[PDB]
Amino acid sequence: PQITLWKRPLVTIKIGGQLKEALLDTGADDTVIEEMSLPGRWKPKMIGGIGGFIKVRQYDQIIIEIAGHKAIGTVVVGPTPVNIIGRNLLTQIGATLNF
Amino acid sequence: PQITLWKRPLVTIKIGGQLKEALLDTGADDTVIEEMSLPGRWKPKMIGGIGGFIKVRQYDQIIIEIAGHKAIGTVVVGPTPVNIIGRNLLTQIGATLNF
Ligand SMILES: COc1ccc(S(=O)(=O)N(C[C@H]2CCC(=O)N2)C[C@@H](O)[C@H](Cc2ccccc2)NC(=O)O[C@@H]2C[C@@H]3CCO[C@@H]3C2)cc1
Ligand SMILES: [Cl-]
Ligand SMILES: [Cl-]
Ligand SMILES: [Cl-]
Ligand code: NA
Ligand code: NA
Repeated sequence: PQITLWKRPLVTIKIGGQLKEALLDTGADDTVIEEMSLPGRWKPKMIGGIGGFIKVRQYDQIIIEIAGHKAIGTVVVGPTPVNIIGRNLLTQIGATLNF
Repeated sequence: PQITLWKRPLVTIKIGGQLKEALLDTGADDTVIEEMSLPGRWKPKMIGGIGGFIKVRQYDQIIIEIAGHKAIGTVVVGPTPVNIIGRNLLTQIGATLNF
């Protein structure tokens, strides 16, 4: 699709068999997901957003569908206003910005 | 242009007579610029994201040249770690996300 930006670019994602809403976020390096159960081991990461740094749990090689497009990659779990799909997965689904 | 997302989508902007680097950010409702003076009236606001909230000054009817494209709208100014072009101005330059 071609997504205009008059409204927030919210899509449905599927992770762990569950559908969730997420924001397509070109200003995010990383994909940040609200607290949920994911398989496997995690490693620590600090991410710096608009209000400061926070600790998140980094899970690698997680299967995730984004607006019907398949991705497998890193997700970080921690406190976020909304699930955000960042560039690490936007590149997997072939997203570009165009003007 | 078509901008891929392998790297942060940074562009040069001109605001208040000043050149700056800013992120084209589909996950940002508002355009957020680091501390600078702008003409006219303002009013305070809080904006929030990962790590919490910051206090900003909201200025309305500000013109910004974004990668050569002029756009007018509200700009908020405060202690952001990065300059952000949000959806309120991305729409005006006809930016879309495509995949
Ligand atoms: C009301 O207007 C706004 C409100 C908040 C923001 S935000 O900068 O907090 N943010 C909002 C996103 C995240 C939460 C949400 O609902 N939408 C814009 C983001 O693009 C932000 C933009 C951003 C803010 C501060 C630093 C760098 C980028 N990036 C971000 O938080 O990315 C996180 C932090 C990590 C650094 C970059 O990637 C990592 C993942 C911008 C305008
Ligand atoms: Cl990844
Ligand atoms: Cl506006
Ligand atoms: Cl349009
Ligand atoms: Na867990
Ligand atoms: Na004004």
